Parts: sequence; structure tokens; C-alpha cells
Amino acid sequence: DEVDGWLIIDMPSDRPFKQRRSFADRCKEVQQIRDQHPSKIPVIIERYKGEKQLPVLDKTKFLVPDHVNMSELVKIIRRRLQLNPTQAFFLLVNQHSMVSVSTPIADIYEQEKDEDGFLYMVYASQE
Amino acid sequence: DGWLIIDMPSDRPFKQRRSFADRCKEVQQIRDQHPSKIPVIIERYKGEKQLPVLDKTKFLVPDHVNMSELVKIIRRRLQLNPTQAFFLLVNQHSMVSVSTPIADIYEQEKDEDGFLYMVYASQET
Repeated sequence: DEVDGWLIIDMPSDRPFKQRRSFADRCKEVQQIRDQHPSKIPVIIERYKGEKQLPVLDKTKFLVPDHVNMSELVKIIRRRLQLNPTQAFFLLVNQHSMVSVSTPIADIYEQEKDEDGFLYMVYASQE
Repeated sequence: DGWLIIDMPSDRPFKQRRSFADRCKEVQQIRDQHPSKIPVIIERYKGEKQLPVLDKTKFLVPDHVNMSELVKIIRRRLQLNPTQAFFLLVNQHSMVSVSTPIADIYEQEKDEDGFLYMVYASQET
């Protein structure tokens, strides 16, 4: 806890996935994933920056079949966060994109995927 | 005998009711008379049914205000009560923080014709 006179702080890392790996490493990972699972979408789902009433997700990486709509994914987040009904949340795709719950993620992927090939989503409460 | 002629007002977006040349011309006149104001087109999101249509779609906004000011203005014209939540989307689906200055949104998202297009929708949609 103290090394060489220095007092070390051990707080856990809250990095977004994009800040933990390099662009080359993320691209490399997507290609491996799209090779073994060409019928699934690699989705990164993280907590919005300024969120306060909502807890962090324990698992933020999801391999999703092409055919499921956003509803099917929202309810997954509904189950993983185990939220109460009076606490409403929204899911933004990529950077600030509100998309219809009936849209298949396969169209969302090809329209909104990141430069690295991942599809980034964030959940928030309001504002 | 003859024809059944039907006349109904248009609910088509502003971009389809006004030519490109007229829209460009209108912004040019407005930026000349009002160089410190932002011309914003605010319309109801296409598949929206919970919130009504507004009688005014064209808004001349001071360039110094934040997105918050535009939300409060639309909320008032929609006469919403606190239990009614809505979003104001830039372009078609872009969510922006209410603290973002409208001038920054304008220079980043304005249309080629000089207007800034926004739509309002409720969480249901």
C-alpha cells in the first residue's frame, strides 16, 4: 500500500472499452469475431458518462444475432440491470443515435457501426 | 357524372413543401436581417402520435442560448405537464445535451440550405 515512500491508491478502473484497447486491437478482435460468428453482431454496451441513478453493467460485451430487433436487446439490458419499473432508461446507439425499437440490429450495425467494426451503445436515464 | 376532387392540407415535412431554392433564399434573407439568430425548423417526428403538431415550424432563436432554451420553448407550445417527457432530436436521430449551445449545433449540423432541422418525439415512439 506504500512503496518507496509513495502512498498507492487502488481504486478500480472505469474505462470504456474504447479506452482500454488500441484501434488496431479492436479492429483485430472484430475480424476474428466476424470470422467465427458471421451471423452475430459484436455490441459494446456501457453506462453513459454522466449517469447517476443507474448502476454499471457487470458484463458489457454482447454477441447478438443479426435478426433480433432493438427490443430484444433492450429487455436484455432490462434483465441485466434488474431495474425497477418506475425507473425508466433509454439506449443510445453509436454516438447520440436514438433508434426505433422495431429496427433490426443488422440494419443498425451496417448504418451505425464504429470505425473499428464494433457497435457501441450506452444506456442512460434522462437528460 | 364527373370527378370527385379532394382537397386536403399537406402534412409533409417543410423540406417537401418548400423548394431548395426558396429555403436557401429564405435563410440568406434571415441571416442578413438577423445575423445573430439561428433559423431552426422544428417538426414532429414522423411516426409520432402521442404529441400534437404545432402551428409554427420555423423558429428564429438567439445564437447565444443553449439547447435547454429550445426545449423549454417547445414544451410550452406543446403545453406539456411534468408527467409528459419528450426528446428533441437534431437531424433525424441525434440526441444532444440541453447544455450544448445552439450555435455549436448549428455550425455542426445545419443543412445545406442554412436551416437547422430538429424533430420532437415522445419516449413511446
